[PDB]
Amino acid sequence: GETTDGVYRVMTRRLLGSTQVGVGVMQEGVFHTMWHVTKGAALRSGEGRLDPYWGDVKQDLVSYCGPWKLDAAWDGLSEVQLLAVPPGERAKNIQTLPGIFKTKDGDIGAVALDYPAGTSGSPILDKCGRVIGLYGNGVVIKNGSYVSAITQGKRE
Amino acid sequence: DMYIERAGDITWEKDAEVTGNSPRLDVALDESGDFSLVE
Ligand SMILES: CC(C)c1nc2c(C(=O)Nc3cccc(CN)c3)cccc2[nH]1
Repeated sequence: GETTDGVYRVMTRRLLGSTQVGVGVMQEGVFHTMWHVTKGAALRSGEGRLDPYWGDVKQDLVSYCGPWKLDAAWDGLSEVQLLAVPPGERAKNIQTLPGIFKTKDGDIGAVALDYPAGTSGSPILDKCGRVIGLYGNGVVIKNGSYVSAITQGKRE
Repeated sequence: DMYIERAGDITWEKDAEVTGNSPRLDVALDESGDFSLVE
C-alpha cells in the first residue's frame, strides 16, 4: 500500500475501537519500529502486507520488508528532536538535550520526555533530519516519569 | 491484524517546544530487553 517515507501510527483493532499501540519510520521501503509494539507480527498497509525481516528482543527493534536502514548516531553534544506521535494527537516535534544511560557495555543517549506508552517507536532526529534512534524503551525514575534510551539498530 | 497510517514527514522543525532535562543514570539491560536502574 503506502510505502512513502515518513512517520506512521501502528494501530490495532483486536482491542476496543482502533487503538494506537506504537509508531514507526518508513525509510527506503523498510518499516522500522520497536519490537514490543508488534511482537514481530505482520502489518497491514491498506490492501498490502508487510512481513518482518529482522528483529531482536534485547535491542527491542524490528524491521519490515528489508534490513534495518537507520544508522545515524547522536553526536553526544547537541540537542535533538523527538517527533512524538501520540495516540489521537497530531505529530509534534519536541526539542531536548539528551542525558546518558551509563551501562557495563558503554554509554547511550537518553531522552527524558513523558509520552503515553503508544508513542513507542517515534523517531528522535538530528539537525539534519536523520533518524538517530527510536523512543519507547527505558526506565521509570523516582517520581513515576519515563526516561527512554535513544535506541538505534545496525545498518548491515 | 495491525495496520499502519501515515502521521507526517521526518523533518527538523525550527522554534520547536524546547523541554526536558538531561539526567545521567546508571542502568542495566537484561536478556528480555528491559532496562533497570543500578543502585
Ligand atoms: C511509565 C509509563 C507512563 C510509560 N511507559 C512507557 C513505555 C513502555 O512501557 N515501553 C515498553 C513496554 C514494554 C516493553 C518494552 C521493551 N522492553 C518497553 C514506552 C514509552 C513511554 C512510556 N511511558
